[PDB]
Amino acid sequence: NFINTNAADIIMGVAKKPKPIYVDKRTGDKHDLEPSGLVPKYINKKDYGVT
Amino acid sequence: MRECISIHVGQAGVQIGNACWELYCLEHGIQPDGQMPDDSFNTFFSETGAGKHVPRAVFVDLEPTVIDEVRTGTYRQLFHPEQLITGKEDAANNYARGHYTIGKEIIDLVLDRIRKLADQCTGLQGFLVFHSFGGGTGSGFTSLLMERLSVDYGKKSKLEFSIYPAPQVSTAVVEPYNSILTTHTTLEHSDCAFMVDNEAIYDICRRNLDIERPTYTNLNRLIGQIVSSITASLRFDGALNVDLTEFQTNLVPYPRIHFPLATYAPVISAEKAYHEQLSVAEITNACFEPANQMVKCDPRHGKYMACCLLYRGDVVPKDVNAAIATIKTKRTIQFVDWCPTGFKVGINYQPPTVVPGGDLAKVQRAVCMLSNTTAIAEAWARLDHKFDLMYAKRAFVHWYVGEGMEEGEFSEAREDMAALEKDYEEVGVDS
Amino acid sequence: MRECISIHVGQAGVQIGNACWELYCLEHGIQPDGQMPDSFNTFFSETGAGKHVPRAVFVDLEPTVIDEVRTGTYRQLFHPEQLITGKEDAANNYARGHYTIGKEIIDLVLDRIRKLADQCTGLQGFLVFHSFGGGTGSGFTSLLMERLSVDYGKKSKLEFSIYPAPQVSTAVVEPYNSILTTHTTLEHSDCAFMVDNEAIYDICRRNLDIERPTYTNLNRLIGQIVSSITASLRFDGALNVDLTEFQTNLVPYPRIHFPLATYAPVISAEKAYHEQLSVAEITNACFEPANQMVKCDPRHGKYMACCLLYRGDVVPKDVNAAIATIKTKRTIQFVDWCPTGFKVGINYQPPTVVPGGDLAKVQRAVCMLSNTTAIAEAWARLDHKFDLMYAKRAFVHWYVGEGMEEGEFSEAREDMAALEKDYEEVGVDS
Amino acid sequence: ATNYSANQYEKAFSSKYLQNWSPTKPTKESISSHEGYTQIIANDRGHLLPSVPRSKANPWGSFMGTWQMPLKIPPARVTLTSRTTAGAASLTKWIQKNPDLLKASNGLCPEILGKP
Amino acid sequence: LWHMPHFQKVGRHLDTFPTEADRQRALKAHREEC
Amino acid sequence: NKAQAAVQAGRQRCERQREQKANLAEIQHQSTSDLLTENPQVAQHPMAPYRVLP
Amino acid sequence: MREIVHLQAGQCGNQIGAKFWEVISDEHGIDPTGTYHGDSDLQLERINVYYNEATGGKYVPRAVLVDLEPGTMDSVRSGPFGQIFRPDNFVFGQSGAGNNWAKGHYTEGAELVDSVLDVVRKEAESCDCLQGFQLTHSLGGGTGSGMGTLLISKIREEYPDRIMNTFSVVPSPKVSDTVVEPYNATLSVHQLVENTDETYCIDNEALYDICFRTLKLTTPTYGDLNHLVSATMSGVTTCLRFPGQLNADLRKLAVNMVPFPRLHFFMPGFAPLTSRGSQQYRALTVPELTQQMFDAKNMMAACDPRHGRYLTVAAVFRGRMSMKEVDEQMLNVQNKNSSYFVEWIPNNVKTAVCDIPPRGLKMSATFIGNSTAIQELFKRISEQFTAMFRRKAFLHWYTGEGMDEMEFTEAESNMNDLVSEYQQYQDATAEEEGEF
Ligand SMILES: Nc1nc2c(ncn2[C@@H]2O[C@H](COP(=O)(O)OP(=O)(O)OP(=O)(O)O)[C@@H](O)[C@H]2O)c(=O)[nH]1
Ligand SMILES: Nc1nc2c(ncn2[C@@H]2O[C@H](COP(=O)(O)OP(=O)(O)OP(=O)(O)O)[C@@H](O)[C@H]2O)c(=O)[nH]1
Ligand SMILES: Nc1nc2c(ncn2[C@@H]2O[C@H](COP(=O)(O)OP(=O)(O)O)[C@@H](O)[C@H]2O)c(=O)[nH]1
Ligand SMILES: [Mg+2]
Ligand SMILES: [Mg+2]
Repeated sequence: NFINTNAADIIMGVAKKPKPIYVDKRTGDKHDLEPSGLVPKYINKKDYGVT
Repeated sequence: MRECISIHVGQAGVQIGNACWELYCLEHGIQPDGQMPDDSFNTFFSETGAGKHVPRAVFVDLEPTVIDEVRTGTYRQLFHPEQLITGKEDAANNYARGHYTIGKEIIDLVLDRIRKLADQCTGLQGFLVFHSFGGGTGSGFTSLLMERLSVDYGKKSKLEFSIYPAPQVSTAVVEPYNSILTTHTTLEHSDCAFMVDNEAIYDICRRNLDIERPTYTNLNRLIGQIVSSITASLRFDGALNVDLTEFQTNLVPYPRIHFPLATYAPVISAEKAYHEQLSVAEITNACFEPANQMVKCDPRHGKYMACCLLYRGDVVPKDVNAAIATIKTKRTIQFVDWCPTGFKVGINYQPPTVVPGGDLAKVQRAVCMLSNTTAIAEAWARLDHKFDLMYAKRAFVHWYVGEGMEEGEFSEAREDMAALEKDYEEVGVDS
Repeated sequence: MRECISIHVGQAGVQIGNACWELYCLEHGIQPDGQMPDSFNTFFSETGAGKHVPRAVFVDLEPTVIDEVRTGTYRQLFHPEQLITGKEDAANNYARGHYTIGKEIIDLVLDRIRKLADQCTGLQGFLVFHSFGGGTGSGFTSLLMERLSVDYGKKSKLEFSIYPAPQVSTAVVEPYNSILTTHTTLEHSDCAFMVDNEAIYDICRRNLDIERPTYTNLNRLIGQIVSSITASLRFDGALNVDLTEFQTNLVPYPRIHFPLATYAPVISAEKAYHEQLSVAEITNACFEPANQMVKCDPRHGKYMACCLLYRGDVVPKDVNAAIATIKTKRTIQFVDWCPTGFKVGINYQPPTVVPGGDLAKVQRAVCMLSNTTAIAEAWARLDHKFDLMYAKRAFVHWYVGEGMEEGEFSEAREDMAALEKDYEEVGVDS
Repeated sequence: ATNYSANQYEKAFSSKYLQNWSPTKPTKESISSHEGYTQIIANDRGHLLPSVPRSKANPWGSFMGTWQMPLKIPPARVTLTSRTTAGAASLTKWIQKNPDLLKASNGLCPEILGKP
Repeated sequence: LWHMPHFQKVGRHLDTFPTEADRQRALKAHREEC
Repeated sequence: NKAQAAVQAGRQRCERQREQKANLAEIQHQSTSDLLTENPQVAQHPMAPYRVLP
Repeated sequence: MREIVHLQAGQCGNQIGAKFWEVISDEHGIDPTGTYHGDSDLQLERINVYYNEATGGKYVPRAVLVDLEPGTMDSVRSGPFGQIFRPDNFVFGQSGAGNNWAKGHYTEGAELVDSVLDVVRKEAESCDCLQGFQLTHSLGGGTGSGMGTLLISKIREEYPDRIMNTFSVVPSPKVSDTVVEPYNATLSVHQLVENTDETYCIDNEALYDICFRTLKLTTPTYGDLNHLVSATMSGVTTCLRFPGQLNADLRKLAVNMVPFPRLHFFMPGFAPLTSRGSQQYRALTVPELTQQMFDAKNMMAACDPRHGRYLTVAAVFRGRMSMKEVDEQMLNVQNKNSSYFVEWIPNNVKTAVCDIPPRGLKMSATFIGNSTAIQELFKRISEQFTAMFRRKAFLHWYTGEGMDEMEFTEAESNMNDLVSEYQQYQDATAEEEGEF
């Protein structure tokens, strides 16, 4: 029963998570956000402040 | 110094704003270059000391093909270059695309620009947001716009003008999916939301203005006249003023009741304007007529629960009171029992202006009515019907689930306004 | 009588002093020949012939960048013995520029500094131009500071450094030179502003509408910052500022001496025709993360101290009204132990424009120098880049073969490890 | 850090009078009077001493970006006046559900007023 | 027209009446009127 | 500012025209270069008619 | 800003798209030598969608031509507009597939794709914001149906979140050009259902009767057939590169006619098709466009929707045109024919209007209709596949090239499960939930 199978696969699913992207200029200039340096990533590293 | 920030999101919002800002430039005497050939323009234009005037509006969209006409058209010098925000790829008639994926990289730049206009303002009355329910950007990105604007600004007025989906004719297939899920965001993050639909304005232009085939050019002019009639009390001197905060309070009695209907009268061709007189009584019964509604719903099934009247031109307060006393004695017009004084009036002196190429005529006086009814409950029983009828077999849901939202939001958005439908009858039942 | 000797070391320093001294001559009306067609006494020295000689020293280890100064338009302007050129470049090596090559010419450049400083009746301080990624800009700069601190006791010294960008760069071994310069600079410097090439690339593309910038386009924007910093030294104003002045109000602890620069407005002539700019609208763009010329968002950190430099037709009250608006914004945050974190400087002369440039004529401008806790992520990322290479002994045979020891790498990483521990505990509320 | 009132010209230096329409940082109305000198609680470099209590918040700040805010943002105007005892409970539970947004540096702070 | 039987047991969010007996009397009068 | 902007637009136009001229010159030189034209008279002994370049 | 990368497979692909690159060159005003010679100013506003800039102010197409034989490579270049393609985009093998899908997929086409993927990755990565890929091929051949479907399987893994279009030419029941036509058709539709966003079914016998009965041509050569499909390919992308009042690109169409990921087979059509003897006898206003567009004579697939059920319908208009008659005619055709449309989707028609008409014409329209009646095509192929597979007929060309006997079994089983899926959506119940 393709109706039931399609509805079951729909309900038993997880939404994908989009990659964070930001645009700066008035024209769309898509850049990635994580490696750009505007989000704190390397602060939360393990060896921060310790030899 | 009573200034309003206009937000034009979507293709519909931009194309409305082209006719709306064309009307404002002629109303205050501004050439398309942005200069002069009084300070009533100060609520919309900012005086650059060189003599230029810049509108306090932003044009935001997700595709370049609608705003590149503005950058090259005859108003290419009036607008600020950085107030026309342009994306790369559109939401493509999707809510999840315009909410979770594509709406988030531009919400930084839009709130950056809105902050700059808010800094320029010395007295702020509210934000006017123009969008359409059936679109992708108007569905998705506007939901983030109201949600973020509530975070940044606490209690500022958010007046909204929406293109409601027409009952029988529409230009999309997943349009009911887009329109269920925008109510849930806009119930708590919006202050007031007028609705119009394209089908009812088609019937008005066909029967009244003796024109057979309108386009989007001469429907946007009618919408621009309504927005001008609301704001004209802020701009011009009047015998009784109305602010944006007034009919916000006067049309919303309950937190879920913020859906008033906008109608305009008179709207006639230049051939019939020679032949008909236009008194205050003759224009105040046209807006009450169900055939002249700009929303495809009959208010005779419902009952008027608040009203607001805005008058322009040569109008006398004595004939206003005689007209309202006449319309209160009609048994066809029905009010609720808990609202004995259900009217609010406003009077302005300056008559409406005419634009070249327009379809309307030069009329000394006109009225604009904002009426809140109970007859929207049939307009949501139909719209819940066609959302349900295609949600039963779970159609088009793989397009929404795959962009970043789970399946549970569809049951939440349907359940929330199903309880609201029980709420409308609960208010509507008399004591 | 007040004056300043500028020193430009490295190819980055020479190419940034070429545009800086071009602006100074247009500002004071000096021909490229060197004669007029008394405020120039801070940057030029009078000859009995009437010719004006700049008080700048151009240092490099190669002749391929000094020779254009020796051939081009300003050939007759600079002194022939102020353009000091070595024999072989350091070639992206800290050890070459600090131990084996820079030793030969450090005696020559210190002789020249002493000859320019002999004319100092009253001297304010030195201005230094260098980059962290190069051999001469990092290796030679380190022992230049080491010997200048011994030679001159408490003279103020200022650095206009070019920080390596988080995403683009021009070298592979560049974090080795960055850490081996910072470790020496923490104890042998007074103040050190940074600027990033990637961030000015974004500023020039977004605001000035230049799709394909070049280093010659970047040097004008940095040169405007130097002019506005030393503007009140030359011109009158309502509130005067000095090099001793904005040193004290930006360094709370002698370990933290790292402010960020910001300039506003930076717009073209087409955009300036549309938008009018009062001083409220130019001071609201200094705190904007889209206008910061260091690639870091200050909103994730806390402001330690600020300094405002105003030029042009500027009113003292309208400055005060705009700062109180900034003080009551929830987004702009300060640490709990700086209740009074600002400083203003007022000047009358509007900024000048050079022919062939990109900026436009504007009545007023503002320059911002801010100490921010949100620079700790720049050190943390630069820590990881140095950490990730050095675990597998990459490019370490080049450094140890010149003469430095292996233990300098472990000691420099140990030094900035305590520096990162410093940026947290300062920003902890009581 | 802390704003201080001029106590007669405070009306001239408020937020909306200086054209800032967002919600405000608080102002210290009253000033406590100390007595004697103050004990010193930090190191020469700025480290806190081992004996002084330390707050457990983030030392960098509480700013919340675009991609970190909750997907269903609670509203800033909340009145439970004419609602049912279940609907108002659902709204205040939705308010309570995310403590991160309330205490942030941006910090949408709802004012729950009234009774159902 | 037609709605899901799944979305038919949801209540009403507002109350806007003093007591429940007055609400029931008003609903009975409305049913008699219609 | 308006006059200066007009001058800047003129400079941009001249830069584009110079770029196109340089492209045309490069195409002409490549279309006349020996490596692409395969000229058989490149391989000739300069002072000897009978001998050829190896 | 939204680039479309064109790729062509087979003799059918290289002769259809060669006409396609001639009709949009005339639309944008490009002479055969490459430069621009036109009058309007908005013709260069969006030209980067299909063209790459070159020196001297000339333009080259963003297309690659793929074949396993140099026979039509020498002929497309020698054509009228054959000097506009870049000569590095021509890729071709030295031995033909010979109408064998196994050679095109496993033996001969397995080495050429190492060269094709380098060229198409070079062309796609230069684009600042890619819209998607567009492929023209025929399922009745060896090098188009065999290697062209391997390109699809490779590109979809490399670029997942893009748009894939296939203007596939399905076999016809009556032309009977090749004996092994059902073998190549069955093994390729099985691959087309899993990794394709949009598919258009062009049939040759549905192009023959239009040129005979509607267009009234004495000699309907292949130049006339390929003008019809190139007009549909130009009309589907007209809101992407030309301004209008209500725009709709490929992604906005794909989200509206595809309600389930296995339901992506469409039906093209072109409305203004008249002859010289009757071009003065009728006007071509909006009622006349929508009267001919929905007509089963005009449709480009050789199976009648009158025996089926319309799932979703699209219509893209061209030229400066009123909005009220467009919406009136679309509402009228839904309301009168209340039995040919589905009931579990309201308002089945999606409408777009562009402002720039095709050249030589003032007003035009195109049709994209997702119908249940497309299962007539698959059952007709299945009954010919299962008739000749009982006998091991023509198998020694396939099973002698590393192919087992189980690929044919699974190719017809999933294709039989495909027609069972289309059937239940047609006969789905009214106003009722399920066990889900
Ligand atoms: N009244 C009026 N409505 C318009 C106009 N233009 C578009 N619309 C409405 O917009 C709806 C379609 O959505 P659009 O606004 O065109 O597109 P969008 O909101 O930008 O979302 P996307 O399609 O994803 O780009 C139609 O149903 C129309 O009702 C107009 O000029 N006037
Ligand atoms: N901002 C800016 N940086 C420059 C400029 N020119 C060079 N640089 C910087 O200089 C760095 C590389 O150093 P070099 O250009 O080789 O000059 P150097 O410091 O003397 O190094 P060596 O030539 O090896 O002695 C690059 O990373 C650039 O960031 C300039 O004009 N502006
Ligand atoms: N519509 C159309 N069909 C064509 C064209 N050229 C060939 N065909 C059809 O394609 C069939 C042969 O396909 P074939 O050339 O073997 O495909 P290939 O092996 O992939 O190159 C013939 O029966 C023709 O009907 C064309 O230009 N247009
Ligand atoms: Mg949109
Ligand atoms: Mg060097």
